[PDB]
Amino acid sequence: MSEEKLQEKARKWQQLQAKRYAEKRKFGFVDAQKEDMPPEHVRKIIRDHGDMTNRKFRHDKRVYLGALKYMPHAVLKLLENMPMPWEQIRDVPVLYHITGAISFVNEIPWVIEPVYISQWGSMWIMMRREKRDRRHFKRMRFPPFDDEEPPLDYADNILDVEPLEAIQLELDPEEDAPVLDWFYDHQPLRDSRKYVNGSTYQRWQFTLPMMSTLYRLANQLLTDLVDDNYFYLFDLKAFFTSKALNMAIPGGPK
Amino acid sequence: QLSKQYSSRDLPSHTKIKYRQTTQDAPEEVRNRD
Amino acid sequence: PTYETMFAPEFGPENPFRTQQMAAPRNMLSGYAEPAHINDFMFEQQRRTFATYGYALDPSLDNHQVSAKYIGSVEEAEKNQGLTVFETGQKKTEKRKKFKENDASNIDGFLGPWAKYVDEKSEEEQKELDEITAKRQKKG
Amino acid sequence: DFPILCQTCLGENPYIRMTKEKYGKECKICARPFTVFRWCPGVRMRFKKTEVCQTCSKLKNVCQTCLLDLEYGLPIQVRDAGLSFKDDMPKSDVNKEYYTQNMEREISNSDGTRPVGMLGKATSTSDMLLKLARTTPYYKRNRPHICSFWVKGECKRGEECPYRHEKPTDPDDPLADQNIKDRYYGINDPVADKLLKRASTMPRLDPPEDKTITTLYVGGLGDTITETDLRNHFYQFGEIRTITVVQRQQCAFIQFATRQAAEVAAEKSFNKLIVNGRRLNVKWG
Amino acid sequence: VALEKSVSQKVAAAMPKLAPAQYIRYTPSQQGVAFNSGAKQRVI
Amino acid sequence: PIMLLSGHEGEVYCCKFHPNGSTLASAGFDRLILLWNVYGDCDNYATLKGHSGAVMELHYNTDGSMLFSASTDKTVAVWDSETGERVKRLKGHTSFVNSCYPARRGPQLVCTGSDDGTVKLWDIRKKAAIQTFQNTYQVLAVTFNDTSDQIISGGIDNDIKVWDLRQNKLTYTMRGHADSVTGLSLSSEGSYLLSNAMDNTVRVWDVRPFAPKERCVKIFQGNVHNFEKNLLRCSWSPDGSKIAAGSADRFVYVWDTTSRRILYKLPGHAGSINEVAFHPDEPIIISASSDKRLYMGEI
Amino acid sequence: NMLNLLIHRKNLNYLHLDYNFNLKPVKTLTTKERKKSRFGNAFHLCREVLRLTKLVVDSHVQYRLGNVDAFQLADGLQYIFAHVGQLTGMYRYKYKLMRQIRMCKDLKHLIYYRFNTGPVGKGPGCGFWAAGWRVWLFFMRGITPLLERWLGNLLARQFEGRHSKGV
Amino acid sequence: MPKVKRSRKAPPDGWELIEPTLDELDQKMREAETEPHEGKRKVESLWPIFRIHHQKTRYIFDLFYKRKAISRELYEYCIKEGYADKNLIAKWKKQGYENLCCLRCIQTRDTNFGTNCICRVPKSKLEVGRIIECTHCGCRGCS
Amino acid sequence: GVDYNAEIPFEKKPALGFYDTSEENYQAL
Ligand SMILES: O=P(O)(O)O[C@H]1[C@H](OP(=O)(O)O)[C@@H](OP(=O)(O)O)[C@H](OP(=O)(O)O)[C@@H](OP(=O)(O)O)[C@H]1OP(=O)(O)O
Ligand SMILES: [Zn+2]
Ligand SMILES: [Zn+2]
Ligand SMILES: [Zn+2]
Ligand SMILES: [Zn+2]
Ligand SMILES: [Zn+2]
Ligand SMILES: [Zn+2]
Repeated sequence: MSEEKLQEKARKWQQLQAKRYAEKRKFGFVDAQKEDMPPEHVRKIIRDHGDMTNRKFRHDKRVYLGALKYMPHAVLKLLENMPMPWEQIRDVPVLYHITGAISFVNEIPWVIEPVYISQWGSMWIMMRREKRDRRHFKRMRFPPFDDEEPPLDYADNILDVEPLEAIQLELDPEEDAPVLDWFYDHQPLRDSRKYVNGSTYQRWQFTLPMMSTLYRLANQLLTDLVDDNYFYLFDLKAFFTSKALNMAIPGGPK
Repeated sequence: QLSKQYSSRDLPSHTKIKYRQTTQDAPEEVRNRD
Repeated sequence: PTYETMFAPEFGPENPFRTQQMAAPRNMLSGYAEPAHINDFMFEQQRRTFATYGYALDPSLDNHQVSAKYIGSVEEAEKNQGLTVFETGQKKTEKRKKFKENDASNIDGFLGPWAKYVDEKSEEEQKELDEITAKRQKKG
Repeated sequence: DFPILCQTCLGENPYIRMTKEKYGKECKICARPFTVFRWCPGVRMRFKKTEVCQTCSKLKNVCQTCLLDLEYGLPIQVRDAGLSFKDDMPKSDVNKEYYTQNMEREISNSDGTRPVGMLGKATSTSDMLLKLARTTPYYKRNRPHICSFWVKGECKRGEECPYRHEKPTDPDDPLADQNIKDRYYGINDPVADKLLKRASTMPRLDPPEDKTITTLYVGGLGDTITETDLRNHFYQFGEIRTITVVQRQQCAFIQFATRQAAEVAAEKSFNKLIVNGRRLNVKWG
Repeated sequence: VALEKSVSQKVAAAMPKLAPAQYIRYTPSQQGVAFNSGAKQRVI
Repeated sequence: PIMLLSGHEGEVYCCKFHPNGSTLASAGFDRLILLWNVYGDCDNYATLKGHSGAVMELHYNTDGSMLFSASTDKTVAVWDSETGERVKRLKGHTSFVNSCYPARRGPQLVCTGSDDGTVKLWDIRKKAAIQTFQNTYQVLAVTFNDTSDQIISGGIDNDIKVWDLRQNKLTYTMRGHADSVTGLSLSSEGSYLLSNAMDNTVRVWDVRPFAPKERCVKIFQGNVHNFEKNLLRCSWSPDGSKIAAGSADRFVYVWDTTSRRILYKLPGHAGSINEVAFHPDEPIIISASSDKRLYMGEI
Repeated sequence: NMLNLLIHRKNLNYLHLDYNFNLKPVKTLTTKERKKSRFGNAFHLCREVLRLTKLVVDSHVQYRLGNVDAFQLADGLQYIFAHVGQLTGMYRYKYKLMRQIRMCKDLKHLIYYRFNTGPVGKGPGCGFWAAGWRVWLFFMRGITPLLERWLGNLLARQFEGRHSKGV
Repeated sequence: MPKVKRSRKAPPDGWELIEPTLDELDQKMREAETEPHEGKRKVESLWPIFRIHHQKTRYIFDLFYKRKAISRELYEYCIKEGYADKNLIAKWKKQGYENLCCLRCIQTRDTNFGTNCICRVPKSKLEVGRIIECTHCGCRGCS
Repeated sequence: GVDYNAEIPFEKKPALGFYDTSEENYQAL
């Protein structure tokens, strides 16, 4: 056998072995992640199919209908991620069937407890002040739109327009400084390896200064009872007893 | 040809089987008894 | 279970009773089928090799009870020496160009991998089809 | 699992990727859901997919997609014109449903590999259809459908268009209409009728130019052959009267006790028999 | 064991994922040497 | 009984029997090495973990205390058969290690071959290559003679080569394969070396101080290679009377070392067979294949 | 879109679903039409849950359009959740819902009392929904599996057929 | 008027010079969302979006990595404001992927058989000059 | 509708037993 042919044979063998035993094809390979897509993709799909009354669409009509089964699921995930009154715009992660049939909000609203409380304490203050101060507090009308008025393309009106100021509050630059830089951000300290765990956004750890600032912010929503004596026969044990004996303690439950 | 229909009644309940115990009157005792 | 016992040829006469098809071993009417556990990567190598060039080494078990043979058109196989799709071809030929601008600084301008082959953009037929259409219409 | 298929569908590639859906489609005959198989047959091919459930194939013994017989590749009307019509099967609605059900149990109880009652019949064959049976794969059958934008003159996908750009078939030709159910049951099948007209012209069986004549005028002998080839071929038939031999024009005359035997030897022989690896052609007188 | 298998299939309804790639080797019944490219078998 | 073993998630490439006939070792594409009880209920105990590439070849030392494992990750591991702890990593070859052998009798030695075209002699105590034989074509299979003086290497050049440890020269060339050699193995006597090759020829070659000079002692047939291009390995029976070699046609072939008649053609496997091993005391065959299952045939 | 497809799927061309999910009829109905057109609780429950979300979302949409104000929006949200029984009709189809309604009424008392403590009067503007919002989410957590099972069956009957047997 | 920028901070120093082309590409994107769906088939209805997206991200990727005319501040500002794409740029840094279309085309799961679309396969392998358009993306030969 | 007058509703071809039914056919009305 010739040198030329051997060399050729060797070459092919090399390439074959390199591919068959390539790392990626490695036994328990698990490959990639469902990388997320441009947002305009889903926007356009729904806009195309906006009423699946088009002659062209046909087969979506069966598919869309099928989803109805998971629609309540979708609703629950939507609602639980509402934006809170100090956020102008909250962005959320979404899983939408490649067909446009259904969008689910793929997310859980995790919050840092003492921060959350503080922020709604702030809102308590603000809302109360606003009610005091406006001469006439006009309230919205329900439904906000007519039945015969079709739902808005987000992209056509909303997308372009400004967000209009949120509720916010005027934190003192001096006293409230610890808390003050990130107080009204969405998930406060998500990018900080000092304060939170990370992007899973579990386990917060703060300094005592942060804690004291948050506490003070939260005061309107907080109980002033330091002992457990207030709740003597107003606790759960008493209620259990009360239930079982068919008695009521003067201002407790029957 | 099995239908995707369901019913309330059908759903799981009491998935565990209460085996008789020794003082309840397990078969072991029974076999031995006069 | 020895070779003598297992593989001893079935004795004597063959009954014409069975049609060429009836005579074949079977599991499922149309033929005999069974499991196999072939390395996926090799499968891909053979499938593409055949699809692209027409020659792929045949899989058989009992073709002769020993096998020496390729199973393709084979014009490529003698000429191309079993070039695998994954393995680099010994020689390269006949590239065709598609115009591209990749900077992306320009607008409208930019083509990415969306580049429409420069090369590829009958009246005689243009008539037969029309006639056919007319006929169809008439039939309606 | 795994379909039942023609060799002609399955593909001309030995390597094939084939996908499976649990209950994909109703079968267009017994109208039940059944496992469906797709695969790509070849480079320019169409992605065929099984059209009928496996049972009603075992019933009439046919490919799932083509509905052509396994052995003969002939439409069902043909091979029934070739043997036995009396198989039948109810066409009518709830019968069809019922008979299918029962026959599905009967098949369940078979060895599995056998088209039920037909196979008891299916062995005895070769009358004609072998001679009209198709020989090689026919790939023109899997080509993609005719692009229907282009056939109006417009198609705007250019060269990309996977469909096929060419003149369609004139709706005049009765061979056009071709229902599925129809092709299955063997009713008024245009294809099958055409093949029947083709069957008739086979020069073959009418014979009988003259009474009692057992004389066989044999053309295309050849000078390799001996007579003993002849005799040891023809003793199957009966009592020979005699054999006349001419090697100058290589024609061999033969004579049998009865004319019946001579007809037979024609039949069995005509455009079929070959010995000494050389065709032995036959004629009357 | 046999019953349990059966039950699980029934129970599949109550509880609404398959990842096997499985190869098979096929002998046809038509053969003839011009039917495939020229293989007594195919693989699917 | 036959006995069917299962557990390997990927193709099994090699399997061996412990020298004392009490346990089996098996490994393949998964990257796990499994140990099995030969008797009892054929139970599986320790799993050796630590190979990142696939296991191409296992061997036991003659004592059955050390298990050697050539992997595609270019590392040859030495394993403790008793505990399952890793002992050493022979990092050295620049490419895939295709195969390895451990010298019996003499002070601990290991030979390897890889796709870099070289053959290396290892002293497990040095953590470095001792000698290197640059071939020029990728090397697939390698074994020592009983004297631990010579190295026998099978590659893709159709030519089995014999190397002298003292001279460091190409001592011997064997012609007689028409294609790549995928598996080599010495008789227990030192007398004969067994080879598999793509050409579908199983050939026995005799290696002796005094040689006929054209040592194509015998040729056997039956064994088919195909488009999978799997490495194929062959084994000698404990007494040198039987020859087994795996094939790609789903059959285990066993021949009579003398008359060359096929004693066994065994089925049960669905895919290609990669290695066949004989139990060291009793007529038991372990057949390993790409269908991820093993059989314990008894003759 | 879902609900219209259901309606059409059954050829109920004399019903009309508007955009705030009120199912109305086009014309006075014939007896036969009335039979055929009834929807069961599954469909109506779904419809009313969707109505609730449309109220919510619309409220945000007007905020984004700059028609409203942050404070007004907050107040609207609190209104919505406290007044579900008088904006929707969910209860009609499930009466158990009254349990959520009562919770919302109580929490509105509680919060409104504390909130409107001093100078601040009985006026409309109190935002502080968090509580009411919670309550509907708990409701939804449980009702979801119910609607999945009921709507599942509805779809299955629609497509598979009423299993005709007197079973 | 703009993207209605989320951050409320002022953009970094390098913004003014890359403003216009982003403005124009996004205008192109809006046009692409609008244009409608006549004989366009359907899978071809989504293509211009992917294409423009690839363009935008290619732009900022070029400016930062090749011409070096942007600070990491501005680069990541254009990422976190959603002008450019993180994942995709993370592909184009790889050895092989440098002309990629999409992150769909290299998703394995999205094919019937778990393979990357012919979109990827180098031209030399097809060896016919046969013409190809990825049904997802609208690519013709990424690589 | 045609489950009656077209195509024999449901057909049981009689089972065949030790004797020849091939030949038999019957007259019209
Ligand atoms: O003072 P407002 O801010 O306007 O609150 C009113 C009011 O609360 P008060 O009367 O306690 O100040 C109503 O109380 P009544 O008129 O019924 O005594 C209350 O009604 P409920 O007792 O049912 O809560 C009503 O709500 P509604 O108008 O639905 O009855 C609620 O204002 P909202 O309507 O703003 O809750
Ligand atoms: Zn059917
Ligand atoms: Zn067919
Ligand atoms: Zn066209
Ligand atoms: Zn792409
Ligand atoms: Zn692509
Ligand atoms: Zn592409």
